[PDB]
Amino acid sequence: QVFRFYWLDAYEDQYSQPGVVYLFGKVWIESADAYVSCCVSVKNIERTVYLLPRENRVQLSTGKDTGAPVSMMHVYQEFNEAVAEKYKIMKFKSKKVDKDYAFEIPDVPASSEYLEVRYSADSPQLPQDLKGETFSHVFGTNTSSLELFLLSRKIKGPSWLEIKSPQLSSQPMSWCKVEAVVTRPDQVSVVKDLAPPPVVVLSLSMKTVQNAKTHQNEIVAIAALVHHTFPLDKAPPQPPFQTHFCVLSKLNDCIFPYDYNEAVKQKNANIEIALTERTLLGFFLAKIHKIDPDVIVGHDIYGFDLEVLLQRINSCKVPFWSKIGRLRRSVMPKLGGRSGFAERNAACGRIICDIEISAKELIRCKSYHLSELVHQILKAERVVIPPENIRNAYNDSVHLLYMLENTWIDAKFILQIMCELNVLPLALQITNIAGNVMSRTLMGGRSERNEYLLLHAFTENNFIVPDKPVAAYAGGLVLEPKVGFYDKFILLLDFNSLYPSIIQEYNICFTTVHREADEIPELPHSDLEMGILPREIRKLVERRRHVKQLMKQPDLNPDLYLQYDIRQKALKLTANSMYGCLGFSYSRFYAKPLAALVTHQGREILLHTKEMVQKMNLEVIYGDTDSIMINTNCNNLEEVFKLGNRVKSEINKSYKLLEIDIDGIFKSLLLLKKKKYAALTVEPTGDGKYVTKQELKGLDIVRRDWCELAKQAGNYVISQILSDQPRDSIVENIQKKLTEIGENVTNGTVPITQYEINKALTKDPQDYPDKKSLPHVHVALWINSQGGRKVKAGDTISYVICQDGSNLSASQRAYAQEQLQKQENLSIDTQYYLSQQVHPVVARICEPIDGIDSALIAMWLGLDPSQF
DNA sequence: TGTCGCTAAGTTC
DNA sequence: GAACTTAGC
Ligand SMILES: Nc1nc2c(ncn2[C@H]2C[C@H](O)[C@@H](COP(=O)(O)OP(=O)(O)OP(=O)(O)O)O2)c(=O)[nH]1
Ligand SMILES: [Mg+2]
Repeated sequence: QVFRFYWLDAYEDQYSQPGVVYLFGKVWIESADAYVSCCVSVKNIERTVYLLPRENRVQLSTGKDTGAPVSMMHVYQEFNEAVAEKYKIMKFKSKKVDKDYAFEIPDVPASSEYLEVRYSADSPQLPQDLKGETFSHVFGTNTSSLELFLLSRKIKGPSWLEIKSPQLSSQPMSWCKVEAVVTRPDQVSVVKDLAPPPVVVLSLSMKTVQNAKTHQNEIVAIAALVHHTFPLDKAPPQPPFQTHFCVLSKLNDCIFPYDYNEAVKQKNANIEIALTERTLLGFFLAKIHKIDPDVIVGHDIYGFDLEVLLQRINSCKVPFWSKIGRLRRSVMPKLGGRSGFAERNAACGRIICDIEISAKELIRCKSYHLSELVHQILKAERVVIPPENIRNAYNDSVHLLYMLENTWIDAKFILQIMCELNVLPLALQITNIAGNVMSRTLMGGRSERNEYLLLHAFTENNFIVPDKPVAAYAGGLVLEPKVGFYDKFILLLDFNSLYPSIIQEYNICFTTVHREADEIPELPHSDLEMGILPREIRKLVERRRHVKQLMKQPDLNPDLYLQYDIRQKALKLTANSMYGCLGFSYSRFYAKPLAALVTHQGREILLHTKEMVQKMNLEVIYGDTDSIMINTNCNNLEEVFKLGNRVKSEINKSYKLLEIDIDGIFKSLLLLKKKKYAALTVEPTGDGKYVTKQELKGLDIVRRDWCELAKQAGNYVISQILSDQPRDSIVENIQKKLTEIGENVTNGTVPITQYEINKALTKDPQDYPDKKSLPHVHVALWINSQGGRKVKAGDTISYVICQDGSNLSASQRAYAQEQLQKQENLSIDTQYYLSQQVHPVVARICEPIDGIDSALIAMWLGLDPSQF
């Protein structure tokens, strides 16, 4: 009778069906010897509300306190007579529950005997401010059904659940192959120590042509690659994809080149030719249903792909839209809106993976378009079909098949990108650590995960969580740096996860810090037992430490090393975000005083570490909120390491948990300003041998707002300034290279691609206030003006400053590379590139190096030294 | 409908 | 002296 299934996604509707939460997942079947999708609809998820008894009777807040004691019986009478009749509440169940409270609300006793009252969801809902003559507050009024079913039953992320006495549904309700009905939340439990099962992953790529007359989008080709056993606890499978399906729709106006039949016949029989977008979308929905994917993945799928598909279904009215999800409905969710919540609910029960958001979360790249990601991760070359060609692609069957194959190659690229970053296993692991639903975790953002993590930590520990909600404080300290160049060995010491360590050491928790509703609250007493937040932060720190130690294992494959690095970075970001959510003003657990205390202790620890290092009779040169750089004044490497170990031990002697480590050793240092330096890191190899690797932190060469010309010039200049050659030869080499680049630029030898300057928008092009035409925004608008895929917010736009005789300010002349390559009346701005893009970079780089000053650089570059 | 924190150099108007 | 952006912790 028991029914055991592994759950992935949960969907709820707080209005359509009240007190009903759906759990989608996989279940084992011996007949097919396979896992099949199923949906269990936990019904009768009774709403719960906790009423806080008062200390003494109050005459409806009019006569103030009267001194009459109030007990649980009086509270029950009051709720049964007045509140129940007033709010049209028929049946309710009451009990006394002793719970503790520590959150941002006044006059709520720390540990009190609340009266819990449960009533059916369908009945009306109490109001948040409801106050009677016997109680002063009601908690949990608006707690969503899904949240109650998750926290109460202790489910934390995808896992195996056991159901007692399942009931077959009277009529079909979901599109899955197995349906169960749970009549109460108490019949569902979680089973531990089992292997996660394989899932079905479908990567989709759609090529669309924008309608000329109607100024809208009409899909023309859709390809997808599906794997039926994509694991979630082992390495990605090779080959990544098992099978695929392609569909192509002839344009409403254009016609096939009298050879489409023969071309398709000689190519393959796995491609579906659709006469319209209606048939194409129907075929896509049928294939999705038959495959029943569990993770649909793509690029900008939340933003532009799923929304386009749903809108096209609505416009052409393709029947049975609900198949694009898992549930059965008739009223599509309203489109538009901010983010992709509407698009997410439009395919409920099917996790959605936008590789763009995952890549943003994990890796850092200059641009996030598909081409840049492909060139940066898989190290390939991605062919981009011009938007004009696609409309003209349906003129030769060869080019039609080429377009279809390009879509297929994009799909394969997306799947490989997903595999390499280990998006799915990492997402599942983070979801299990936090406790939220996987579909939300894969959508980015850290506030949700931290909120759910603390929610679990406090629910399992007998606390009452706060109701969902309907420069600020002193932060890090950066030491004043002694700018300049250093040739001896500079030792960089750093602290290990300084903020989580501070939280652990000083018991900075929710249940210990006696706040008072912008001062810094006093530190908690040591004798107090560990709180709720420190325990979770320590668990996360321990997981990160274990991953690091595993990385320390010698003879590890480079790819596995990259995977471990990504996982460790994700865990560090999760700990940092757990700290940060204490400062978010729009957070369930906003605790600004706690974040202020954490930052204040960090500043204190940094200042004390600096004091100790200085008292040790050495020289300090820099530090950013947890790190310190020391001037060794030595040359032998062994002495450097011995001094580092000595100082590390001396510093660590004063902290119970905090750890200081040798962040690095530098052979040559170039410290320009705060948060800007370059150095030659020294990695030992054995027998006293030490290899060198050039590391730049903060320079203008490592930012996407400078031309590649300036990037290469600064790279060479820094390479010289850091080497061991004598100063005179370094200066002469710099002069020769600068003259060479000047001659090349003046003669136009430099290629076009080295001129682009990239900037990322924050809002949409229109929403930007018309404050002049700040280059990127200007160029952005042009891209939107032309008939191509739009450039929405959070997109990298590349522009090149050119000349057209406009005689305007240099900023206003920003243009697009395609425009310049197309227009015959525009040309590159040589003086701009050699004056405001290269010279400032080299001048900042060579500021403390004797022998070079701004005038000399300007002269050597070929610029006129008049205005310099 | 949610969108981790603060700090700081650098460009533009 | 304010905005905007992109690095750094
Ligand atoms: N809220 C928030 N705080 C951060 C973030 N990044 C860094 N911090 C803060 C908290 C960290 O404890 C502190 C120092 O960070 P580090 O870069 O030195 O990393 P960490 O010390 O955790 O590890 P490490 O041993 O130095 O490699 O800066 C972040 O992304 N968000
Ligand atoms: Mg650190």
